[PDB]
Amino acid sequence: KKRTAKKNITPYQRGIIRSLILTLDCSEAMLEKDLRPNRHAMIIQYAIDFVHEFFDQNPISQMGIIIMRNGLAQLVSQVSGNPQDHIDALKSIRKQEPKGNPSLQNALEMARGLLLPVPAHCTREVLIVFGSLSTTDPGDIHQTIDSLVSEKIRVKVLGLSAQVAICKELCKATNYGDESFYKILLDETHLKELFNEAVTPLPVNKINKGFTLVKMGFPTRIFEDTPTFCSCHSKLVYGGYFCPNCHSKVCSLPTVCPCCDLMLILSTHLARSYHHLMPLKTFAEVPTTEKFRSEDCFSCQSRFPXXXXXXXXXXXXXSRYRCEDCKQEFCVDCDVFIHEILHNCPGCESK
Amino acid sequence: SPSLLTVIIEIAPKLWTTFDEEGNEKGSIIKVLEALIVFLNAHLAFNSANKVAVIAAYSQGIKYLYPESTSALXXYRRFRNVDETLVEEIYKLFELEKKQIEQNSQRSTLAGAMSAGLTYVNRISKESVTTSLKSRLLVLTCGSGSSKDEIFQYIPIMNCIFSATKMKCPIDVVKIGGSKESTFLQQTTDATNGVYLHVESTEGLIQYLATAMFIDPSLRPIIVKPNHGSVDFRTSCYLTGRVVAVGFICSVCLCVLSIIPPGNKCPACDSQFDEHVIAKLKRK
Amino acid sequence: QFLQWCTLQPENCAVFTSDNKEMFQTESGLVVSTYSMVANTRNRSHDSQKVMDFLTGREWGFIILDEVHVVPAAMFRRVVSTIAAHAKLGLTATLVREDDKIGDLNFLIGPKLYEANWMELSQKGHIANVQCAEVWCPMTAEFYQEYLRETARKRMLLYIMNPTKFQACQFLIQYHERRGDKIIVFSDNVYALQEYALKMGKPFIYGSTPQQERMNILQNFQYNDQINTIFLSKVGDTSIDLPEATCLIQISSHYGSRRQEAQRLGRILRAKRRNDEGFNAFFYSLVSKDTQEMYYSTKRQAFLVDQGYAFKVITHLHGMENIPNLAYASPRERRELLQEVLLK
Amino acid sequence: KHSVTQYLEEIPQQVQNRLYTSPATCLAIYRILPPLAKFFIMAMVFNENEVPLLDLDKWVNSNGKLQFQNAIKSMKSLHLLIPNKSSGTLMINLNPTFKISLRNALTGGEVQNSFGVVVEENVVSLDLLDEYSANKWETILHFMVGTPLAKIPSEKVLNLLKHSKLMEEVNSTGEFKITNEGFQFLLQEINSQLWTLLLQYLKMIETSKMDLVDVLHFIFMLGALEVGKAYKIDALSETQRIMLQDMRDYGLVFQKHSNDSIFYPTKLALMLTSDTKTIRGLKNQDIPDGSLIVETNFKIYSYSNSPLQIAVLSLFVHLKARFVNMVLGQITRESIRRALTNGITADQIIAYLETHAHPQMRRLAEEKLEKKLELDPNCKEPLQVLPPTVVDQIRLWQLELDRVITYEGSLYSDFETSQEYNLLSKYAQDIGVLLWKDDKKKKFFISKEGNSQVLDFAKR
Amino acid sequence: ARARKGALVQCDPSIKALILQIDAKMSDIVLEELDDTHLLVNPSKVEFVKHELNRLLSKNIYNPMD
DNA sequence: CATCACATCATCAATGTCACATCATCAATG
DNA sequence: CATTGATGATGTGACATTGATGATGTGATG
Ligand SMILES: [Zn+2]
Ligand SMILES: [Zn+2]
Ligand SMILES: [Zn+2]
Ligand SMILES: [Zn+2]
Ligand SMILES: [Zn+2]
Repeated sequence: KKRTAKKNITPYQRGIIRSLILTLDCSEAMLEKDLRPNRHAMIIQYAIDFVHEFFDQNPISQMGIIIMRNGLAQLVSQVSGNPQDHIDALKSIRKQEPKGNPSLQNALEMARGLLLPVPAHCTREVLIVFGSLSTTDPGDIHQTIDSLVSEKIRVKVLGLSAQVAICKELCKATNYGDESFYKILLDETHLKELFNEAVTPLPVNKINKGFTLVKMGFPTRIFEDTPTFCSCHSKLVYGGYFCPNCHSKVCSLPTVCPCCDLMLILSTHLARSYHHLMPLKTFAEVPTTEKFRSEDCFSCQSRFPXXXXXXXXXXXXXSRYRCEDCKQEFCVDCDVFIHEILHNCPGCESK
Repeated sequence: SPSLLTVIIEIAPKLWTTFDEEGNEKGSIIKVLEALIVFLNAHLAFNSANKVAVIAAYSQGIKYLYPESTSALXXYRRFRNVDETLVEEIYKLFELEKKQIEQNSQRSTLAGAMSAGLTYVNRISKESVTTSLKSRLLVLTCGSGSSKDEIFQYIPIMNCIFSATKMKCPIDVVKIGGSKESTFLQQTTDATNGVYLHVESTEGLIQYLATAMFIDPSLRPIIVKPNHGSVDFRTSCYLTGRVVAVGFICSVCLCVLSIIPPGNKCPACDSQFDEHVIAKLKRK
Repeated sequence: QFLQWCTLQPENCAVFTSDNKEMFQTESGLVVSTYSMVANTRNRSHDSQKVMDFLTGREWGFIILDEVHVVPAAMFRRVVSTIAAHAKLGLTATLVREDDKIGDLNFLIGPKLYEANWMELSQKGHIANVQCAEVWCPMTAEFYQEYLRETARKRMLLYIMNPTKFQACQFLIQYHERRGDKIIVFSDNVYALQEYALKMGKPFIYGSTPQQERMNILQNFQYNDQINTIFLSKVGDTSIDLPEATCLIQISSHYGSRRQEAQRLGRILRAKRRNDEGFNAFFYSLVSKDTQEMYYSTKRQAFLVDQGYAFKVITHLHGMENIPNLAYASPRERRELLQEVLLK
Repeated sequence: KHSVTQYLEEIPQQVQNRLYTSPATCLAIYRILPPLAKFFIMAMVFNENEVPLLDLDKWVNSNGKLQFQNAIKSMKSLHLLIPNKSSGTLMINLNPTFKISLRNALTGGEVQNSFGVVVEENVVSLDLLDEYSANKWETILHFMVGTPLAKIPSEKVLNLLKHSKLMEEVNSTGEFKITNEGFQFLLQEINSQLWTLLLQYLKMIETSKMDLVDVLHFIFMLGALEVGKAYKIDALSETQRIMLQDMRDYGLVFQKHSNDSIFYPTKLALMLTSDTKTIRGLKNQDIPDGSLIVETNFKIYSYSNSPLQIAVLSLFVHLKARFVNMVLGQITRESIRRALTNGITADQIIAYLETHAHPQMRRLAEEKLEKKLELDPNCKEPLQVLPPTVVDQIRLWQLELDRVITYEGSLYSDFETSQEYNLLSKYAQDIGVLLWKDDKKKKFFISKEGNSQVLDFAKR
Repeated sequence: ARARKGALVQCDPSIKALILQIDAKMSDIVLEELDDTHLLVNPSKVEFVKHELNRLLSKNIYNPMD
């Protein structure tokens, strides 16, 4: 009894530096009484959740946020590399209330205008969030879809309890034909999982486009405390970072340089990407009576696995989900937490 | 606020062989075991029955040292039993040492032990929802050479970094070795908030133990005691090997390179780069 | 108040139930009625008794009743005995009543089908965002010497008269004019109420009124923001086209009985379609603190929360004395006010 | 609270070092310490050189020097150190008896009293004689609080309770109702009541056959580990042995009968120090055995029960008849006016219902706690954590019932200047000895803490 | 140490005044007064103080529940 | 112990007590 | 200044109340 991705294709190249733009709909549709508080406020909630999720897991990417109201679409965040701007924007939104209906075309076009200064290595994806049953366009739709996917921008949309095959067709266009991006839901657990997978870099079978280098340098922490002075907010900065060549002071941020305009991280972010470079073979649940390994966990120490024949119960799940390339165990919580947080296969890292 | 002490003390009779080899053969790491045993008793006293654990790395593996893996199937009366259990464990592991053990000298299983420690810690912390431990770890290394900078294990070392950071876990370090600053572990403790202990051998470490590695469990309002600066001019160009400062970073490969690039197919990933883009790079 | 917006034409239902002398017996259509000669045994006309016998003569296939509870059933039992009908209908007002005799009029008419549910009609769109309150108007020693002077209910207004109560209510008035909210004020008194009504001086509502001006203040209450305070006398009950509540102030606190207050509130918090405020319906009970009516206000909030609506107290008035028209704020002017209420 | 640490410090210096004689006592008294102090102790135990204060002054960064002074003033209070104006500095050094005993305990000291028990075949299972200990402890709870039969045959135990005037009824006529001390006994659950009565036992035997440090060593050995074998046989002085025999009579000794054995370490003394999950013919039903119903309805809704706990509930409430899983009871203004007749402040009871009867209000406190702490500034208004309408009507009732509010302590005098009055007034805004005061009167009616710390500063 | 043993009762000055009324009545068992918000009392009479407190205050109030 | 006799308790029913209910009277309306 | 009408006025119905007087319990007793 398993519902598992049979082939976890990940050993290649996914979209890393993603210029992500969630779009929001704040219309009378988001009011309606089908979700527990509402669609609307719950969406604000899970959107904040995604802000943290994304900027954690994609801590080298950028973001701007746009909402839609009253047959009009409204940006709420300039392209920002500080999460809290998005966070407090979302706060300022939640208290504002939805009205009217989404002018989908205007949102698409605003986004189109936004992601233009993004270079090649910076990749372009928008993120619809939809709960309405209709749009309001002022401009020819498939016209703008043509422009969009002609400028190489796949989009992931998350509609609510319906289907709108224009969304599927537009996505299939944006996603080079192949479609998986019109994920809509039927439950709130379902909703958050949708988010969590929206976080990860997204490959399908990549169009072999330009692989361009990216150049940068690294700043250095400061020593003097009283010497408070800033050039990125022009405020007091009691100690921080120092552009490798431009040698300006920068308050703590992974941002691009504000003087000679070059990117500045340390190394950690590369390491997160590597954790998204070679994920591991899935821990296979060892065959029930043919496993007969040592009776505990390896990664943790979990002596439970069976009761040795209780006719039904023990003969159920001889749960020893152990790795593939290392074949070294790890209990169910160990499998979940390894594959979840620290993929870090020690048994496979061990040798 | 009960806390977990996860001490990671490597025991390589290679690293221990260096341990004796450096300086005189006047005192083995037995002293280190003793100071650690006393310190563990101390930390156990510190809180009202706050759990702890220790693991160590063989030349060819690792084993839970405190936990007493399922094998059946004085002072407080309990410091005795914990330490004595531990002593039986470590000596019995010293049976697990021979020529075949004298063979498995390819890698350094520090990182895997570190991860597994994190895993068991999390196994408690997620298992212990009630009585949430505010836990942290310690690293110990009888430091040596013959492999100037083992780079293979560096990546999952970073992975453990983030594992602890998200897991909100202090991680302090005590390397006992030659005059070499383990920049891996250096920046590890640096970001992940530990304290750097690059020491000499024969000093009775007890003082450094009781002083520098009692901060975190609940406190952290005290001036940390790091070593000198922790520069983030990180690992070198994969080709050149000389520590690089201004990035020339390849691609989705993220091979970090010097002014070298072969014009194509970076010397870590078989992936070309536009030679005109190479002209754009060498436009400097 | 309703039936002409509704689907009837007035020409047929003759209201000389006992009321007029009207078209008995010529109603081609139905009859709307009461219990006041049907049997209120003062039938002095006989057109009265004639509408009785006429109700007997034609077999009324259906009967629609309203709140017969206060009426002794005995009269209605006699009248339904007279009608020779074969069905009826009883619209109840209270749950256990006085016509609940060995014959509950339930088995007389028929089973219970539906029951009232406030928690279901004041938290969505009908009567949503309902919040109650009991301000403790700051005591002053004159009220306490009145407490000291006498133990008689004469003390009722003697604590009700509190000028600080007028100040709290005046902040509420300036506030809901500021909020665009609607303010209901209940006060069974006459004198101190008209003193405050002069003290505030908007087109205001009082007892004893001829009423086209009450129409004026109902609209210009549901239609005008310059005038945003009406004072509801006990003349309001019963019955009126009860105002919906955006800010209900209640001053008189005896209003016996408890269910009298119940019907009063379930009428005053009428179906109100304004949602601008997080709590669109404020109930206020201005009770002078450290007084005789402390127990009654506590009982009031007890019964309040006995039946569902949100309750609170904000005794910390924002600029309680920054409010304009600080009339009789002086303990001393409070004393003169109590003199006059002794005289009233 | 009398704060057993304060009683520890209360004894003069020479007897404190009389008790550092046991390294087991050294560690036990170390364990009550502030972690500030605990850590600073551990720092000092082994750098064999006394130390000036400024080092520990620079130990604390910003806010937290408050607990720094907590540590130093408390350690001064029990004089575990000796302050030293040697070079005009504060040459801090412990009581070398304290430090040396603890140090020996760190590496196998000579405190055989720390291990006076013997590892023998202890037949005591967890339930083994245990449920007997719980039965006797519940018996004292019922008898003191008033059982259907107040079956306390502890004429010694009853004498210990009465000699301090703990439980108040017409004692000459035999009445022992929950007095102010008895109401507080209704309040101090385990650590509270267990410690109040440990100090009651202290008071009952404090002059004759005292052996004060020896009795304390017995107390700490009891709080330390299951004495097991040879404890009562060997590891005790005859006076400490009599104290342990009384403790067994007081339940605190979990040994068998017949007056010949090793020390049976009942969980009572373990918990007395441990202060953790407090559950102690052949039956026992937890964890949810504790029963109650306390929500914003101002009413009891109980399914589980503990007839001791049901007695506690009946104290502050009315009752009419006992039933299957509930008893007839609704909490009202009158219901707590009852306790207020005993004066019993419904200020213990708030956090008590936040302590007690949650064993049947688990979903209640999980719905109304809501983990509204990270969400406390996010969504500003706390979500009935804890229920403040309940506290509001309770508190309000107290205010109402506070018409003739009374104060404790006494009216202090001989205030002359606003320098030390500004000083003592702010320091009473600081240690919280002040309820109301005024320099203008040079008057206030409070406890003697302000007085204590000003009396100590002025004299020594 | 310096103090005077007592039972410090505090209330609004009106309530203090009424208390002292009933006290003057009950042979005035307030040991001293500090101000309009403070009085000094002896717990060998304050409970009977509450007795007549309730007596006269109810004789005035009588709480009709009406 | 069976008997009668005073002795408090029960029950119809007047008393009054108020409350609706048509009729009278100033006074606007046209 | 006729008229009609809104609103007080005082007639009258209906039931709470209190009380006078029988009822039956019980003591005294021959
Ligand atoms: Zn800046
Ligand atoms: Zn720059
Ligand atoms: Zn495991
Ligand atoms: Zn593996
Ligand atoms: Zn590469």
